[PDB]
Amino acid sequence: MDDDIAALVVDNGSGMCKAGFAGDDAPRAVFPSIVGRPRHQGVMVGMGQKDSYVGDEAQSKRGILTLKYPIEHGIVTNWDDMEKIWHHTFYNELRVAPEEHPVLLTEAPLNPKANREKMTQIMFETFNTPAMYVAIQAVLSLYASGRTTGIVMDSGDGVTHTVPIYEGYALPHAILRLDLAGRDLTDYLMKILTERGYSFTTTAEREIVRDIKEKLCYVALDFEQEMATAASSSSLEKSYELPDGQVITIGNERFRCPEALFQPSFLGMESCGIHETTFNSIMKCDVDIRKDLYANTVLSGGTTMYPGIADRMQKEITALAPSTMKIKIIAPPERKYSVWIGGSILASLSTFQQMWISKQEYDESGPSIVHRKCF
Amino acid sequence: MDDDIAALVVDNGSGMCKAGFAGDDAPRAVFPSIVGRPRHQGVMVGMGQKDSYVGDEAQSKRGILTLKYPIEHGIVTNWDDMEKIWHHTFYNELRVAPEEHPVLLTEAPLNPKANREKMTQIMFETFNTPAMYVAIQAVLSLYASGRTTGIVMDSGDGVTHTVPIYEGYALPHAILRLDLAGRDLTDYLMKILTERGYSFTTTAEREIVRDIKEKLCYVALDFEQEMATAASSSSLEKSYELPDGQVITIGNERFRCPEALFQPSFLGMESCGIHETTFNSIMKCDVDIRKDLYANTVLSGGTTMYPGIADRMQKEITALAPSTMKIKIIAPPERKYSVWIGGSILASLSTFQQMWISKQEYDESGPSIVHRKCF
Amino acid sequence: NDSSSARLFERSRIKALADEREAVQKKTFTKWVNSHLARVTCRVGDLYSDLRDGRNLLRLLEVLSGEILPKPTKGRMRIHCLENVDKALQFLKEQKVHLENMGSHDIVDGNHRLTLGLVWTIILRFQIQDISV
Amino acid sequence: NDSSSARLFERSRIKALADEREAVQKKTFTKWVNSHLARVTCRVGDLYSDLRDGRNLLRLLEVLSGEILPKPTKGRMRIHCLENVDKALQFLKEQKVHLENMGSHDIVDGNHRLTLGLVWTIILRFQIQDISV
Repeated sequence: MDDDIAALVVDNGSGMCKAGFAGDDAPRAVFPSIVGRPRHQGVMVGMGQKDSYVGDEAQSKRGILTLKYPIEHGIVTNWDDMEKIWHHTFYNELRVAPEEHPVLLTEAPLNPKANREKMTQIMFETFNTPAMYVAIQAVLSLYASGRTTGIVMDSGDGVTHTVPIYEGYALPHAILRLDLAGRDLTDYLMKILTERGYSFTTTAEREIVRDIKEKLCYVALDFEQEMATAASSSSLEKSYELPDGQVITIGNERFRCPEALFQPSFLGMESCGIHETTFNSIMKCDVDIRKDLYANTVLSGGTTMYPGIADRMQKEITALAPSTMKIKIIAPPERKYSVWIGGSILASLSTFQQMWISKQEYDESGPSIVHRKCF
Repeated sequence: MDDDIAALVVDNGSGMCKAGFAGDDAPRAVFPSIVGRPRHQGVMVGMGQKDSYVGDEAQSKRGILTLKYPIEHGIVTNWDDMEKIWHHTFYNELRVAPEEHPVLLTEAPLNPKANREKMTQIMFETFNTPAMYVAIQAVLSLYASGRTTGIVMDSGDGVTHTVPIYEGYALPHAILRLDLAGRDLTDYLMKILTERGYSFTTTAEREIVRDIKEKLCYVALDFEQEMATAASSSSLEKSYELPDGQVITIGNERFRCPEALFQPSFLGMESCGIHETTFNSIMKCDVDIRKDLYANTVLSGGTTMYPGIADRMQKEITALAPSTMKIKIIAPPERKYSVWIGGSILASLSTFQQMWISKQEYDESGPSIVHRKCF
Repeated sequence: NDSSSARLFERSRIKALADEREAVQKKTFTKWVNSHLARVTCRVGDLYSDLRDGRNLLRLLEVLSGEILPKPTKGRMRIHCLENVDKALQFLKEQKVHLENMGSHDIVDGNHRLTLGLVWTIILRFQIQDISV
Repeated sequence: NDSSSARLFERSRIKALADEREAVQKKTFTKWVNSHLARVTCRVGDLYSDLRDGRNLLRLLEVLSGEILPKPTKGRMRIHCLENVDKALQFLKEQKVHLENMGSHDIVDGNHRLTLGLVWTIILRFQIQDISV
């Protein structure tokens, strides 16, 4: 392990890949799960051909390039582009052959079956992986949270989860994924920012208003009162600056964007806010252990990086659950990264080091033993 | 009777209401116990206001509308919406004033006491009912089965029962209700259909995959051998089509969905399959008459409409009960409707025509005499 | 285990009993409405087409109540017809004929069980409630 | 009919006799374990905290058996500690100390009656069975 055999932990979450060797506290490779592909033509002799920009360089040439996630909400859409962000991960950040290493991958739960076995296959077959393991996100964020009791809410870039647990025992029927994450809120931010007259009809600036969002857009603790004092703009309005140099001013549009996490009717679905979803998970749980799910609501993921989330949570599940007892929420730092970090310590455990899908284990037995090891 | 005084039989089962006059062989009113309520807004001048769509019209506008059962597993949740499907029943299918008629209602046994007396009250008071009678489901399905000996298993849309009987004498302690019906299996079908990548996060399509289920999803006679030949998909896979025009293919997901009726661990509870539940009822029965419960297991209800049920039953209670003797199961046609039909002939019997909760019988005496007449 | 094809037979007889109801009931309405729309000299050989616009249902409610109701725009278009029935529904929700699937488009489409489901509820609130003059 | 408050007195004396057992028994273990962990120069003033990680129970089993046991990841977190005791339990179920409530979390939590309930069963399988070298 650890630059030896050294299980590669590669968190292939939507929006961002986060990769490092086993035991690493910091995924040295972090870069957006994107593939830049040029739109306009260029007649210049001696110019980077560069048909397929990949990952973080596509952040540099966002104007020309069509930015494209190869994955969508855990579901891998484009497999060779997925292999572009992989092979770039393994040869330009990890800078090593997976042909030696186990590859501890990370994947969203409640996954259609091709996105486990093919996510493993392109590792086993295009790459060589002497071993590997695709892994459920929220549990590994509990590995960096390091606990075994409560309910983990991993809102990465694509999917919010509510994954319960009680002393190592998970409750699968009470696990709920949901599409409320940073990829969604920037579309809501797009439709709600243009009422001020600012249209950004290009993915280049979808990530830039997502950058606005990941800085400015917090969660209203109470919502319509922040909209009530959105009448008199005192501090809610703030100036942002573009890479062009232009200035934005956003007021109420700040807090209401991640209110779609909490009132998805702003998006316009059936979906309740994330607090009713964890509460709905605990509906499905057992009256002895439902107490320990209240006081141990865990937060995780890149969309959960925003201010005002967790206090609205303690307010609202207090409104939902028996307020006779306590509803503490545990929101550690590095919650986007705790998914990866707890994997980077999972591979360190030698009992896990027998829980790998080895090479011939994939080859002769099946791609369905991926499902027998990863559930 | 019979367009005269004419006791209205209204089977208010979950999922579906089935209503007609006394003596009718066919409940002219059949429509889903739902209330359609719009989700998205519409700025169109001259548009059906229609805040509260009710019943079968909400099947037409399933996209906009939030489909909602006013009843849940016999337990009435929303009482005014219950009155919407009632008043629609009585003025758009039965098309008559209950102000004259007795209303022979049908209800699930082992009911908390408000769901009898208030189910009667909104009849007595919002409507007028000169008489009425809320009634146990499985017995009335035995009235259309027309027998007095055996054990009735009524799995409607919400609740499976096992209600024993012997020459008119029921065994109340041996009566067992259970939540294994069409409302549950479509949730299991939801979680097991998305492994192919098909998510349907809207109640509109919960009823559509329930429609898949009520067509395709039969019961595996033997289960894991049908899963063993689910390796080579020859006929188990079949094409379904959506109202959008898209195509599904489902293989093993067909038979395993109503296997949750038989192995509720696929749902994940303590609950044994329905065959162990009727067998558990006969544990509680008397050794003289336990023989006549084996050879006269009766089937009823809308979830029991599926192929492969009753032969798995005769196989499995043969595995459970003394196989020295015979375990015949009696599965008549119209078993969803036999609950209603046997009520539509119950009101015809003039000895039952003295067993009504009359008007002043409710008013001056009590709502608890409902319990004195209906048990 | 043959409740399925028996359901194909039973439901055909479910709505056979409902059509034996709704046709005689439509003629109950027909001689009832031609006892009233003959005051405005309108004759009904078909509820589902004559009172389909809504304005003709408005003519009936102007007869029964003996009152006047607004006649908004009519033509070929759907909105033309839905607005007219939305004035009928204005006076019918005024008369507490609910919107329990007794609709604008139900009259415009001529829905056999809810056009009569509306106007039979009009009978069940004419001889019960004050849809009359 | 006063068996209830008498149960509040009796159960207090149930576990009073059990604490008079388990404390002297903890010191039986304490001088027993400090006769062994002094080989690896670890001193025990508290079973329930010193051998709490599992790795320190692993140190004891490396002393008693005179062998080496794997030392997996340790830290602040629960999984860190449970894995360590799961290697101790690996060698203790190897020594047929059952999982009759003699647990990973029981050592991590420092459960007073099952941390000693584990390691006294280790005494009852050291001087009976081959937890020794």
